[PDB]
Amino acid sequence: GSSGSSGPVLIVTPLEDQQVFVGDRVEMAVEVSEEGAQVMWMKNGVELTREDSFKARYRFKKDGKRHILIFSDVVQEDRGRYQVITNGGQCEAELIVEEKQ
Repeated sequence: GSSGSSGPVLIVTPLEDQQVFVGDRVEMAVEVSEEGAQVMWMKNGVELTREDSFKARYRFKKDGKRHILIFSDVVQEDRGRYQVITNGGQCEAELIVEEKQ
């Protein structure tokens, strides 16, 4: 925006390997160093655009310096590598999705 305040956005608390089962509640939260951060999520090398995506079922939640990614429904196909990238820092995680009994 206008000339006011700029700077890199370092990831205080990045993502971490999560072990869940198909059909559960997954919440990928991340702590940043700036509230209004333009953090971008990437899966298997795909920029998770923030536009009309009827296909997807996940919801975006911005709580200031924290970005959560709820997954109403998760499946084995959802298991990948969520690489978080920002204008200051980046990270990666491994979502382990296993089948139910």
